[PDB]
This record gives sequence, structure tokens and C-alpha cells, in this order.
Amino acid sequence: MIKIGAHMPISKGFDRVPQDTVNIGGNSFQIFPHNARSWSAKLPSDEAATKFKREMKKHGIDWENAFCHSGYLINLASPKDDIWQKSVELLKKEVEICRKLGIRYLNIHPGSHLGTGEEEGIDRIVRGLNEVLNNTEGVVILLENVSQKGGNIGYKLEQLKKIRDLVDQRDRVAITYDTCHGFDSGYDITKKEGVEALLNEIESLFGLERLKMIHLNDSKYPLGAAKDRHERIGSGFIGEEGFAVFFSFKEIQEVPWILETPGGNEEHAEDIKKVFEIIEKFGIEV
Ligand SMILES: [Zn+2]
Repeated sequence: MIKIGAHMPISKGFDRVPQDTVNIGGNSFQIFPHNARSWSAKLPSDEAATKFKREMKKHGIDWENAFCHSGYLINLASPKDDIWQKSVELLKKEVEICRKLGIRYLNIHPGSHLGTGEEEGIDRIVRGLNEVLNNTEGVVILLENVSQKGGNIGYKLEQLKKIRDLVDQRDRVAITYDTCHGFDSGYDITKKEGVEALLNEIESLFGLERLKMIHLNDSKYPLGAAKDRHERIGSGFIGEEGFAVFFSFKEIQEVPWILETPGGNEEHAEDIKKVFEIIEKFGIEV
């Protein structure tokens, strides 16, 4: 079946997310683990966590379709030690928030070396991940591919594998594929050859079961732009045709599609409708 959803607001409480998900036509979702302004974040209370799990059960949300996404502050590739340390300590807290909520996945951008070098930046990420993983249990951290802006690490899937193969607990590191970041970086999912090459690269670098989530974003810019601006499904340079090709692969259908396109619940409900519209219009099986 198609597993699809969106990044959901948590400002009215975690427990409202399951209901909001089915109300936009989804059965999967992504959420921030908190709304902290700085390096310290609160845990959900026992009460909040219980309500969240109860609503999850009520609405039958598959726990393999529910993700947390870490915030913008954390940078494990930071050349600043104090930023690296604080980032490490906040990520641990975020893992513990996931544990409390029952969330199995925490998704992050690997980091930015801010112009101090990709190789040293990768080692820092690796070391940060070790400190986090070796001091926590259960939760799997997902590495997201990103756009090639500034010192971003991870715009090539090769970079995610270099990080992952050096981590102590590899089984607790997996992969998220963002279609907009990939498109920025030359990954052409608008052609079947492109999708096939993507799949082969994922299979060879990590194995296909390491692909835990797809961030389904159209792009404001052409293939290779490296611009990192998301676009509504069907309104960008990937388009209805591009996504139709992408959707035709069973390997792609196996993974939850999570929207990070502009707007909120209202706009995302439309994108979800658009996805099924594309599926119907182009005669995609299923
Ligand atoms: Zn992200």
C-alpha cells in the first residue's frame, strides 16, 4: 500500500498529530521532537506521551511510518567545539524524547563543516554519532541527503555511507532520501534510468532496507541547481511526470513518503490528493 504523510505541527500537542494525519488523508508522519529556542529541550511529560500513544493506537498509525526530525541548531560537523558538544547533548535528549514518545526514528542532516573540510567534518559527525548512540538505546538515527550549499555534507549518497561505515552502531544508522535535495544534487528521478541508478546506489551503499523514509518534495529549481527550495507536488521541476516515474517503482512504494512541501496541514492534504491523482492519471500500479 502507499504510505504517505507530511511533517506535522506539534504546537497544539503531540497527541493531536495522529488525528491530524488521517484528516489530511495520510497514514504516516514526521514531527519535531520539541520547539526549543536553544540547546536545551524539555521531555514530553508522562501524560503527554501517554496521550500520544493512545491516539496512535486509536488511529492505527504504523510505528514504522512515524518519524522525528531534529532541529536546525544541531551540527555534528561544526568546527566549533562548544557547538559540537551542545549539538551532541541536544541530540541525545532528542533520542530520549523519541524513546518517551515511542518514536523509532530520528532524522538529521549530517552537518556542515563551514569551510573547514569535508573529511574532517565527516569524522566529527561520526564521533558525534558515536557519543549519542553509545549513550542511548533503540532509536535509529536517519541520515538525510541534502543540497550542496556552503559546507553541507551529504549531497552525495557516497558521503552518508562514509559516515555510516565508521559508526560503532551501524544498525542504528539508516537513510532518508529527500527528492528535492537529491534533485539539487543531480539525482534525476524524472527518468526511469535515474531512479534505477538511485536504487542501485542505495542498494550498493547501504542496502535497500536502510532506506527508512522518503522526503517527498518537488523543487523550485532545475536538476543540479543546489538551491534547496521546496515546491508543492506537481508544481516544480520534478513535476507530475517526474513523480509518476518515481512512483512506479515498487522499491519506492515500499517506503513512506513524507511531505515537506510549503504550507501546513491544508496544503499538504492537497499534495496528498495530488499524489493519488498523479497515480491514477498515469496508471501507476498499484
Ligand atoms: Zn531535513
